[PDB]
Amino acid sequence: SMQDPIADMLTRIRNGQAANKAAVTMPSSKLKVAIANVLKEEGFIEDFKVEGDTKPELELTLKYFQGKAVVESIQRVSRPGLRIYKRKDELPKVMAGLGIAVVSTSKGVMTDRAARQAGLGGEIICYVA
Amino acid sequence: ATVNQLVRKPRARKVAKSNVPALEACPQKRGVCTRVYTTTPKKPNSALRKVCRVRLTNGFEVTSYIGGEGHNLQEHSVILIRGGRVKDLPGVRYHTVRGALDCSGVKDRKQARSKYGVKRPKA
Amino acid sequence: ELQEKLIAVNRVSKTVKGGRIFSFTALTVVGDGNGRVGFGYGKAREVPAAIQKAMEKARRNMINVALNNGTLQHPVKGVHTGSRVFMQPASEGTGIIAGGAMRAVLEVAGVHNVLAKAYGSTNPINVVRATIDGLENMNSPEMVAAKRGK
Amino acid sequence: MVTIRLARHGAKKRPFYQVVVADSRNARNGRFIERVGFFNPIASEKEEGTRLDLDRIAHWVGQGATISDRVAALIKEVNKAA
Amino acid sequence: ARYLGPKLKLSRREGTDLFLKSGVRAIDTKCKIEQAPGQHGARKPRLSDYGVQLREKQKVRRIYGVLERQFRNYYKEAARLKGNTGENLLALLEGRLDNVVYRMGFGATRAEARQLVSHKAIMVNGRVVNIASYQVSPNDVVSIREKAKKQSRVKAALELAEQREKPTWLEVDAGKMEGTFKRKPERSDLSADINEHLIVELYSK
Amino acid sequence: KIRTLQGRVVSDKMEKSIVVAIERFVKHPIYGKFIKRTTKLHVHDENNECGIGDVVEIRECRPLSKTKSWTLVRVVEKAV
RNA sequence: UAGCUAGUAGGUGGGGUAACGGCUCACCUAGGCGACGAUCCCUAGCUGGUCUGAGAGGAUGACCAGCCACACUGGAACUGA
RNA sequence: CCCGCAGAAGAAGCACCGGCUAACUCCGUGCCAGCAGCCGCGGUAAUACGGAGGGUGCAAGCGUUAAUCGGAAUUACUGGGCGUAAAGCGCACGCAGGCGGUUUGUUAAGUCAGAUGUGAAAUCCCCGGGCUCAACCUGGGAACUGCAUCUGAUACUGGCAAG
Repeated sequence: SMQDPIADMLTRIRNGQAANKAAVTMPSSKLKVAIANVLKEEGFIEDFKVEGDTKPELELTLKYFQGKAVVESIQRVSRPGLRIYKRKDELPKVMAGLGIAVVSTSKGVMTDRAARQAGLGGEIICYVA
Repeated sequence: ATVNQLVRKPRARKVAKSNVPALEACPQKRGVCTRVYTTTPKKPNSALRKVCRVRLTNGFEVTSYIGGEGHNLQEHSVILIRGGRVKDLPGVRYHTVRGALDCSGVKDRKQARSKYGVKRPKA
Repeated sequence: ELQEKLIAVNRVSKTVKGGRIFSFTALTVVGDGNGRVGFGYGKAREVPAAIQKAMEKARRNMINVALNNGTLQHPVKGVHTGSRVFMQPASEGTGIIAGGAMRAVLEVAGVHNVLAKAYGSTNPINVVRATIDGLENMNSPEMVAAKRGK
Repeated sequence: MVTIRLARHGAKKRPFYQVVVADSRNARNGRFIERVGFFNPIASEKEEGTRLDLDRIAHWVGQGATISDRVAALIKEVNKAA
Repeated sequence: ARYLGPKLKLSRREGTDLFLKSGVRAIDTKCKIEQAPGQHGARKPRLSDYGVQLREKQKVRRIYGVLERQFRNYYKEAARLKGNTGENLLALLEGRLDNVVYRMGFGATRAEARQLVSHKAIMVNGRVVNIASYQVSPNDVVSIREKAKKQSRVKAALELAEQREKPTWLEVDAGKMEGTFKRKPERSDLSADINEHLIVELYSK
Repeated sequence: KIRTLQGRVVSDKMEKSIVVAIERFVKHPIYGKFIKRTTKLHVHDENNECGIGDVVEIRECRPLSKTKSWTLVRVVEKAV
């Protein structure tokens, strides 16, 4: 948003999930698209799609097992005000491995399992669960 | 509570003062026992409590409780005091040690003897 | 089989037109040691009737816990009316390291390896609600895999 | 001056010695440069009364480190046992 | 310091039988079991959450005859070992030389076993050990010294020992009176009703 | 080439010497925030080749005076 | 405790030192430090460690080891590696 | 250290027992004497005070005092709050400071990775070894979660450039 557009996107996701909304939209960034890739390849959302050229818009599609949203929590971790960086041996297990941490590694934005595999840490973007 | 607010002036951990100041972290102190009297406690309890006004070797003048069932202290005797207040009138937080110096173990005491300075009866 | 155990009982009163009359409330937890627990809260003019009314309240309102092996799936948080509890799984041979109503709920529910603490007000009615709430929101790998992946 | 001497450790009446390379002005078992083995005097069938690791002693003697008499006796013993 | 008081009154507070008065007379015919041991014995013994943890810890101590300082140290070591702390603790208690001499028959009660151990009349691997808390390991050889193989009490203790169940984890010979600690007994073959989790809860706070 | 701290001039009024502040971005020990810390540092330039705001490399040398043990290496940004 | 500082900050020469150096001196320049806490006041030997704590932390710095500083108080040197 | 010598022979205490807190009865006393960490107890019983008998706990110790951390999420980094419980400045504007939409490029400061050097020994921890066992001693290891340097990465933050 005004200062933290990535907590904006997570706030939109969890607000739209608690509102039982089918799809949320927000102004796109390339890192918004990166985290969206991580989520939709982890099965936390259905899909996304960025439309627009001068004003792209990221179209996340939320996902409900029945009447309950797939995401319970999604919390911003590193924010402007605390940046969080972890070495690969101290990357966080989110809900005992049942939920992901999306980290920003120097080989891109990946999940936490992927990062501790590839032996490189980085900036902890959020906890999804 | 903001991280800048805490970086700029960190959290001050409150310091709690001792409620036995005159000891000064010594477990006991020696006092001079200027006067003995029998003061009256708070409104719920009705009794006269044996108390002495004692001047410690460190300059503190302070009020001590002569506990136990009996008494021998006088107007100059040299005694030893230890912490612990009594629900008596405000200002009593020291507790004379019976049997330690000029104080004596209470008489014909046979339970909790070590707390009154009375030695084991030969039986 | 259902394990039973009383948590607490006190002696609430009520000022009547003349003097003041009395009652009793009892808080009980019921479970089977296989991940089902429920609590109950009965009031009566006398303690035994309060305890029984509590026990029937508790034998309905049974939930399902998705235990792992005598411990928890993952660390879990619970709140209810200013009563925050934290449970996490432990290793085998670690007991129920838990407090008051925490211990009783974790016991009758079939947990043996927990590491628990309660933070806010430790009023038993609220800590037991907080604990039951935390337990019922716990996810096991089966349903999390079902709801998102494989 | 650098001497290879014994630093007395262990317990009372059960001496254990560290063979230590040290500046000779330090206290016996005070500041040292290097540990080069140990000596256990009260070990009779008890195994390994002396380990020296003599390459480092050789290195330090080649630099003008003197030996104490007890360490020298210990070196003879280790060499003979070999 | 041991405990030198009346043996049965210690068992009656614990309720269950403790094997610390052993022989022919088969207690409850010895003396009045199952009343807690005092003027209010008949009074109801219903007791709190901390009272049952305390009661069993007390019972385990009274069986082996270990005081609270050593028992606390046993718990510390058991809780430091790898594995569950309760069976760690029972195994430490059962590897005690006091106990092993008792369980090998020679030695009537664990206090007579301790009387033997203390009195320079047991050899572990061919040399005299007189520490009761000495730990026996798998494959020691506990044996009565020759000077004490003619003792009548050890011979008498042997007979009233096969009526007692013989532990699997250790193997003993009565002719040449001598035994062998084979393995650390498992929780299962420790034939008892010890609920070690209340003990580990007792010291866990 | 030994360490070559890389900083920015802040005063050029001592003759033959400048003062050079170095910014480091360190993590706060307890709060975990990344803060900015400054290190002002009297440096020696023989030729008065530096002006305020310039961005300069320095290296460490023998002590040239009281509180002057760094010497100028280069000017990387002759900012005016 | 909000300003502090005239070998004060720098520079050239002398000198001095085992050695670099305002270390010292003569001249020159007029700086330097400070709100990222100067200055001033108060307290305090420092560390490995210790205790406590699930931890993060708190509290400590007895013994042992390492470093500092002191030797009635204040000055000063000599001798000497 | 081993051996012999008699002989149970030379060798138990201290706290507590209303609730918290394991363990209760009788006498005495009568808001006195006293107790007390808190709640509180004592005006004819009073399982709470003194004695007893009994019991509980610990044991060559046991209690008390002091003191530190804990419990205390009761300064909350992890890990708290500010409508009314304590707490939004009376209100703005605003410098420092903190934070900063989007896309390229670059750099490589943060960050991450690898390496290397260092992180004394002792201590702590693991596996052993010696003391009859233990404490204690000791071997090897791990750890020292740090600091620096070099090589690399470039998502993100910073820089620089261009939008």
